[PDB]
Amino acid sequence: MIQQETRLKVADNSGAREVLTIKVLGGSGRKTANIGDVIVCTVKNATPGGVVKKGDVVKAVIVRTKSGVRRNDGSYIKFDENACVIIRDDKGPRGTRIFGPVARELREGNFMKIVSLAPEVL
Amino acid sequence: IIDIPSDVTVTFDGNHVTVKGPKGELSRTLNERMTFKQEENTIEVVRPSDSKEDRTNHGTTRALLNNMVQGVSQGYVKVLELVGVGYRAQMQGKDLILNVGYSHPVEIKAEENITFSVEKNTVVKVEGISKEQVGALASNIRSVRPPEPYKGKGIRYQGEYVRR
Amino acid sequence: MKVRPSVKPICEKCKVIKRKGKVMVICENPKHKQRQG
Amino acid sequence: TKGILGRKIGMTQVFGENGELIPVTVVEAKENVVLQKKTVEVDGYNAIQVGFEDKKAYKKDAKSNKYANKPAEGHAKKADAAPKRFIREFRNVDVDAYEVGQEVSVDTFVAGDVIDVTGVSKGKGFQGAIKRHGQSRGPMSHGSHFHRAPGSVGMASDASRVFKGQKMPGRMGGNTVTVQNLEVVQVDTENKVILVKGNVPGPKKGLVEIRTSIKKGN
RNA sequence: GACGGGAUAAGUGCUGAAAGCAUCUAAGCAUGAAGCCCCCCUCAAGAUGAGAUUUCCCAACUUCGGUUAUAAGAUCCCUCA
RNA sequence: GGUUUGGCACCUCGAUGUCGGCUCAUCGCAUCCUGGGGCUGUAGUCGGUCCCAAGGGUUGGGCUGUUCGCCCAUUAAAGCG
RNA sequence: AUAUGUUAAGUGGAAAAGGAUGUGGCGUUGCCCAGACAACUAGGAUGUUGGCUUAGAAGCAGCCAUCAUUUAAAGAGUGCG
Ligand SMILES: [Mg+2]
Ligand SMILES: [Zn+2]
Repeated sequence: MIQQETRLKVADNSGAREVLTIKVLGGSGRKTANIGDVIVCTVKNATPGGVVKKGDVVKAVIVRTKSGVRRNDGSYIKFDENACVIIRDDKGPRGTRIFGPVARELREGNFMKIVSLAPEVL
Repeated sequence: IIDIPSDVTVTFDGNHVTVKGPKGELSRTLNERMTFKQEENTIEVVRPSDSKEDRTNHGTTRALLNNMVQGVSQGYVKVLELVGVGYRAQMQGKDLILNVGYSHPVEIKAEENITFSVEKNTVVKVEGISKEQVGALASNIRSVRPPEPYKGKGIRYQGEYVRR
Repeated sequence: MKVRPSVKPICEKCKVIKRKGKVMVICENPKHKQRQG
Repeated sequence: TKGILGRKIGMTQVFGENGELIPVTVVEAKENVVLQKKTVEVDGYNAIQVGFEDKKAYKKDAKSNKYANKPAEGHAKKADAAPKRFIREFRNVDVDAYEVGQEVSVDTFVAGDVIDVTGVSKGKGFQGAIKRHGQSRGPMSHGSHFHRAPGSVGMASDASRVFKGQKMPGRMGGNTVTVQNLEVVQVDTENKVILVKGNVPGPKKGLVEIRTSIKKGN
C-alpha cells in the first residue's frame, strides 16, 4: 500500500512523469494510503516544458492503485499500476487532461473536476 | 433579641426548633451547646461563656432565628433580570424555560415553598421563605451565563454592574 | 489570580481574609485578586 | 433482556437488501432447556440455570460424558427434563419469566437486535513473545543474534526484582472472551438456527454463549 | 474506548457571624475536571475468614474408640482431537 | 533538586566492562497535547501568564559514531528527567 | 498518674528571606456616656478653574496666590471617577 518513498506515475498535463511520496497526510503518523488519500509528493524527473520542474514539492491525490479497494457491495477491483494527480487544495487540479482511468470512490471526498475529465469513472 | 409577630408560633425542643407562619412553616436545627428561652412575644438568646466560638454561635443564631421568623411572615424574593438579544425566559409548566443563544433550551425545577414568578419574557423572580434556598437557586441560574464583561449580556441580579 | 508567596495589599480597598487557612484578598477589582500559597 | 447458548458451527456470506455483502456467523440453539431457577432468596442472586445438549440416561457400568452420572440425572429428572451436557447460568434476566423447566427457543431473539457473546478462544501452545503479545522482532543481518526473543526484562542491579506484569512465553489460548455490539440478521426456527453479524471467538463445534447487550448506550 | 452515577482538588457560590458592616467558612448547604471510585472485559474461595446452592452414595464386624473390601464417583488401560 | 562541569578519595585492583543505537519498558511531575479553571493592555478566531491534574498519547526521514544540534515534511502535541 | 496552662497545625513526627485580622501572654498608651468606634439614612459647599493653566481637564495637566461665609458643617474641594 502506498507509503513513504514510493514512486508513482502521473496522469495530467504537468511536464512531469513521476514523483516521490514524502508523507501521506492523515492522523498522527499514518504509514499507508489508498484511493482518495491526499499525499505530499515531489518530483524526481520531468518531460520538458510544463509548469512544474525538478526539485519541486506539491500535494497529490492518489488514484489507480494496484491493490484496489473493496466496495461495500462486496465487489473488488484491481489495476496494474500506481498513480497520482497534482492538486492545489481547491481539490481541483492544475492539469487540463486525465489519461489513465480513475477509481470512482473519490466522489465521497467531493472531487468532481477530475471526475469531469477521467475516462472513466470505474 | 428577636420579634414574634402575628400568627408566628414558636416551639423549641433543645437543638431542633419549629416555627410557623402564614406563608408556610420551617424546621431548622441549631448547635445544642447553645441555650434558649421564649419570653411572651419575644426571644432571649444565651451563650454559655465568652469563649471564642460561643460568640460566633451567639450572633449567628440570632441571625438564623431572624431568618426563619422573617421568612414565614414575609418570605424573601430575588430579582434575576435578563439583558441581551435573543434572551428570553418564561415559566412554562412547574419548570422554567430559557433561551440564550445556546443551541438548546434549559430546564429548572423547584422545591416546596418555591415559586418561579415572572413578570414577562425577559425578567423573572423567585419568592420563597428560606433566604438560603432562593439564593442558592439564584446562583444555580446566574451560574449559567454570568454577566459578560463588555456589554453585560447575561443573567444578573439588578444592582450588579458591568466590569470590562 | 496572582499567586505569590509575598502578599501585601496593592491598594487601599484591598481587604484581607483567610479562607481555608490560606490567605487571599478582595478589592472588587479582579486584577488585585491574590492568593498567598 | 434475554440470552441463550449455542455452537459456532461456521461462518458464511449473506447479502443485505441494498446489495451490501454482509458477513455472518452461524449458531445453533438446539435443545436449549431451563433446569433450575436460583433465587436471591436462598443464594443471594437471581439467575437462570440452563442446558443445551441432550445426553443419555444413567450408567450401568458405563463411562464418560456421553452418558450421565446419577447426580446430573438427579437434577434433570427434577423439572421434567432430559440430562444436559453444557450447563451455564445467565444473570441479568427477567427472572419473573422463565418458569423452571421449559425451553428458551430462538424466538426470544429478533432481527435487528444487538448482542454480545461469550466463548472460549482457540488452541495455542507455548507461543513466543511476539506472537503472544505482538512485540516487535529484532534485526536480522547486520550481524545480530537477537531475532525473536523477548528483550531485556528489567532495570539494573538496583530494582533487582522482576515485576509481575512482564511479557513472556506462555500459553496464548484458553480464555473466556466477550465481543460487545454484534447484530442479528435472521432467525430460522426450522433448523433452529440463528445468524449473527460479525465473527465470534470459537472453534467449530465449540461452545458459544449469548445475551442481550448491556452497553446499549445506557 | 462509551453513556451514566457517588465522593472530590483548583475555582465559583448561598446563608452567616467572630468583627452590628463586609466576609465562600469557623457552625451549615450546594456546585464543579479525561483525574479518584462505581459501572465495562478477564482471572479469582490455598480469601487457611478455605464460602453458598442443587443433586447423589448410605454396611458388617461387640476392640465402643476403630477395621474392612465395597457404594456413588474417578482413574489404570486404549482410540483420537 | 542532586539530571551537568566540578571538589572529596568512603566500597570495589585475587577484575563493579565504559559511549551511542535495537527490543523491553517502569516511574516522578517542575505538563508538551487533550479535561477543567482564574487574570488579561481577552471585541471575536488565535492568544500571553498563573493554577489543579500524570489517566492515556507524545511520529517518520536527511545529516554525522553521536548524545546534542541544524534541516525537510507532517501532526492535536511532536515534554523535561 | 497528679496540679497548671499552650497548641488546632498531624506542628510534634526535616528547611530560609519574607508575608499575614491565627491565637495566648507581659506593658505603653490614644479615643470613649457633657452619649466613642462602626454601618444606615440626613447634607454637602457659596463664588469659583479661583490665579497661572493644561486638549476642553470646571476635587484633577499641575505650578499651587488657594480667601473668607451659606453656614450644624465642608476645603478656591474630604473623595469616587
Ligand atoms: Mg541517500
Ligand atoms: Zn485593590
